[PDB]
Parts: sequence; structure tokens; C-alpha cells
Amino acid sequence: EELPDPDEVLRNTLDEYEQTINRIVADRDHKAAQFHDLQAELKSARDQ
Repeated sequence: EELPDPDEVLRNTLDEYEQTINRIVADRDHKAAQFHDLQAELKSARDQ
């Protein structure tokens, strides 16, 4: 699948892709952590 953007962008941005993937994985795990904490809080709230 071709892209119209210049390869001058692509060659450099290849490097930032790996770091962005690393950031995205950590952010996803982070958000899952808040989800778990918040659903535990919701369970407690429903009990009370």
C-alpha cells in the first residue's frame, strides 16, 4: 500500500514508530489499570 508523503518523512518517522508503539502499549496498560480500579470502586459503591 503506497503513501503520497515524501520518503524523507518516512525514513525518519520509522524511528519514532517504535517509540510511539512503546508509548501506546504502556498507555493502554495504564488505562486498563484505571478501569480495574474504577470498577472495583463501583462494586464497593454498589454494595454500600
